[PDB]
Amino acid sequence: GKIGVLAYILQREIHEPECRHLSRKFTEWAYGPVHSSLYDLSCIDTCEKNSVLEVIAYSSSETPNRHDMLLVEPLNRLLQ
Amino acid sequence: VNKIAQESKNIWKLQRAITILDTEKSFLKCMRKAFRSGKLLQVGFTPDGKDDYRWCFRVDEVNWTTW
Amino acid sequence: QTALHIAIERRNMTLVTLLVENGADVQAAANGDFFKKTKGRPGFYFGELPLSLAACTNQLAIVKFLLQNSWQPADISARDSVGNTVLHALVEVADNTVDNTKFVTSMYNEILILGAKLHPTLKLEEITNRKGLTPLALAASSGKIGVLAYILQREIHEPECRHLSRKFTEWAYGPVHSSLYDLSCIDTCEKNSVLEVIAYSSSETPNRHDMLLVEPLNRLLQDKWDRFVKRIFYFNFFVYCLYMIIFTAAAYYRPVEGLPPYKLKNTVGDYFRVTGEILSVSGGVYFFFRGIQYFLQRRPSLKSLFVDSYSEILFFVQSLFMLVSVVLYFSQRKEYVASMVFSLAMGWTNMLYYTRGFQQMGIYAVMIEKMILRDLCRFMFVYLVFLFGFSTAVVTLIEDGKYNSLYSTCLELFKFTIGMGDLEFTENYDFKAVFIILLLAYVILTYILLLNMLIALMGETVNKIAQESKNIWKLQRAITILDTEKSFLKCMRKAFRSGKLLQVGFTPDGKDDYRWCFRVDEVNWTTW
Amino acid sequence: VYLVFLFGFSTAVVTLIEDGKYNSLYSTCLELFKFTIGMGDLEFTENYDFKAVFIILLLAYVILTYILLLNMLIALMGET
Amino acid sequence: KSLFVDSYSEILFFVQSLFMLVSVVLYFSQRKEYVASMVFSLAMGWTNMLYYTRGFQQMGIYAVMIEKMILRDLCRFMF
Ligand SMILES: C=C(C)[C@]12C[C@@H](C)[C@@]34O[C@](Cc5ccccc5)(O[C@@H]1[C@@H]3C=C(COC(=O)Cc1ccc(O)c(OC)c1)C[C@]1(O)C(=O)C(C)=C[C@@H]41)O2
Ligand SMILES: C=C(C)[C@]12C[C@@H](C)[C@@]34O[C@](Cc5ccccc5)(O[C@@H]1[C@@H]3C=C(COC(=O)Cc1ccc(O)c(OC)c1)C[C@]1(O)C(=O)C(C)=C[C@@H]41)O2
Repeated sequence: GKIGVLAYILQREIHEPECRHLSRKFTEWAYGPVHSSLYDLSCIDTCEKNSVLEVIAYSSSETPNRHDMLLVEPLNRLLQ
Repeated sequence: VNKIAQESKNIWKLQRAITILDTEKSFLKCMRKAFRSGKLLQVGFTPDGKDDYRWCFRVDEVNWTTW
Repeated sequence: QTALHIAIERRNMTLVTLLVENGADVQAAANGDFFKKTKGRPGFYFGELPLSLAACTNQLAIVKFLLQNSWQPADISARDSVGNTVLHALVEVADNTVDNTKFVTSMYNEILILGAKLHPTLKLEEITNRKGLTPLALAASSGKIGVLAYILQREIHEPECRHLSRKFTEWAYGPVHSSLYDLSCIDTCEKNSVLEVIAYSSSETPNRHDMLLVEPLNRLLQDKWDRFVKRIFYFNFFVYCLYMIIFTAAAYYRPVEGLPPYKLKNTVGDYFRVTGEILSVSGGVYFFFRGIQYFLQRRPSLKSLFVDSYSEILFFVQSLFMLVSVVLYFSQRKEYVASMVFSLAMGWTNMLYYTRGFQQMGIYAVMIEKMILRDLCRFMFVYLVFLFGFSTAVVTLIEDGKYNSLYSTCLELFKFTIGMGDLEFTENYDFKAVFIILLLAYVILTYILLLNMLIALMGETVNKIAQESKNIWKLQRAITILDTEKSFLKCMRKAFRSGKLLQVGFTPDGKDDYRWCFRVDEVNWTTW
Repeated sequence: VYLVFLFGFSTAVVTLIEDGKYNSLYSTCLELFKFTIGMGDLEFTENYDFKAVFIILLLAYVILTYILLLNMLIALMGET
Repeated sequence: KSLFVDSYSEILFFVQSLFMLVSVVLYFSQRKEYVASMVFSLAMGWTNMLYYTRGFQQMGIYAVMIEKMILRDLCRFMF
């Protein structure tokens, strides 16, 4: 339920040489207030065992931000 | 109810997510289309000379703040 | 999209200068789907033109350069694919926040000043888009309360731009001062008066409740009310009360012989009865055609039909029940009674329509409308699920009794809700323990849990909609005013108030401007 | 507001009733008022034709007054 | 402990099915008490319809409140 760390990781963008591959969010274009990103979605949608969606959905209900963690941009858009 | 209205507001989304995962796990038809977003080349330049395909998902967003 | 759009949106003054110098087209329209409203897809609408692009982005220097450069001046009056000019675009980009309103109104004013200085004969604010909306009408329809509030009381203190003002200060003592508001296209105009645009809003408009608090509109509506409309409204209410009394009396003394229509007897009471029936049917026809007129004029979209125009639906349905009753009456079917009573019931409850427009009692009817549409419907779905589930269980358990049917057992379980549940209404079963356990579970789940949950949820909704109802009062008063003025039944011109006064008499040219100003004295005890 | 609802539905019901014991504004108004105090009979007469109309009117009156209006009164009184 | 504060709807659907199967067993065991089981399943079968109201922003709140109230507040009040 570490919503802050999760929101950081899922939206991480690193603007420097030799570390762009570490990013998970990539900005293609941005005109006004509107901009189009690409999110990695490795281990969010599907993976071997612990997809993020599967981990959140099957949380034990003691997890603090289980309700709010799905508001993080890539997950909310992916689920919709 | 005055204290749990806020929680229920998002429990909506949570239950929708649970429904989605169960539907994808059952699926009853050997369907692969449930895996969305397409296999795109993101950078093409790892630390070595290989190119990376990472199944990226496009999200356009509009924010009227932080000008 | 062209290089000029990129330079402007990148905020590159130098590149914009170079591109204009090199023959860039300042009228090039970026008319891709990305640059349109297109609510189902991402995008950014800005009016499609470099000038509107600069204006919407709060780049005043580029606006001035594009308007008055040496190489290619921009057409201040040019219109995009929607017909929108720069000012329409500026109205579009507003979002009613403090800084957004600040810069948008500043840019709007600066564009008006520049338009006057470059084209004194040009009236930007009269230009309409493809929907027929001026920037004022667009701001009114879209609920941009900040822009509307700016425009309606705009006062410009400089030579050769006083004619652009809409508010003029005649004299000022201390906290008190007397102004004149322009009232062009507020009170009346060709199509889109501001009052008509606000009143007939689609109920998704954000500030439709609050926009009528803006000083000139609030004062104008109160003046219209007191001078003209209050008496007509009370007369209409009185006539409706008489109509419902006549309808009630005529229905109450209906004859009880079979097979209508009933032969008229040569006696006084029957002449009064048939007279009342004729008046009742007449009122039904009147409301039927009034409802059709409403629907044709407004054309609600089958979702606005109930969340708005609710009272018009109820009046129309009343008239439909009346007319169906008439048809059955002359078709020699007693079932006309079945129709008539429904109309009669509706006819009385529609009296609550007239309580809206009173700041204390109208809130009650507004709450009834909102509750019935949303919260009662959701509650009744859940309740009916419980009721039907347990009724089916109990009637399955009962074997060959008096009840032994979905109707009887559903009614008997419903009686628990109204505090009349028998709890031993039958013994025609085996397993008394099962029967009583089912009944106790149903009682606890509905009577104790669900009803108190309903009380709590209704408390929350009432706490949340009292604030909105406080202004919905004034909104309904405005709607009443506009309908009364449109009907008017007497060819009266006095409804057009405020008198034809001279503001300046000195436009950019030698003509004089009479603009139907409205005097408003205001008192402010703050900002000393 | 309550008396508007009560009178409207009382007039409807007494119009529907034909030549009964009740068949009068006073008796039917009193009988419908009994629903407010948790004593509504709900089958207080059969002297009509169209039982469906009668029961639909009574159920609509009950839902509008007993369930909606009284709880709305509770909410408004809480606010006051 | 998670069995009721979470997975509540799964418990209710499972209990419905248990009542159904007990009814079948009693039915073929030549006991009329199968009726006693069946009606409970029938009642549960209808109220479990509320499971499908969750996942709708407006309707689902009602069922969520029912779940939480039954588990906590109604139990304390009823004691
Ligand atoms: C949703 C609308 C179309 C509605 C129209 C009719 C059939 C109505 O049943 C309802 C359905 C209903 C029935 C029973 C309980 C709740 C809801 O509610 C209203 C509608 C419900 C009402 C509620 O009372 C009011 O709305 C009065 C009123 C309030 C605010 C207004 O602005 C207003 O303007 C006309 C009228 C009373 C009835 O019209 C009535 O008297 C009878 C016989 C049935 C009621 O349908
Ligand atoms: C605690 C659980 C295991 C529970 C299971 C059964 C026995 C139940 O009795 C209860 C005990 C009870 C009985 C009577 C009043 C309150 C509580 O409540 C629920 C449970 C209580 C319910 C309440 O209705 C609901 O929970 C519907 C529902 C709401 C939210 C959901 O996510 C849901 O998913 C299935 C279902 C209805 C019954 O299942 C029902 O229809 C009968 C015959 C008894 C009710 O036990």
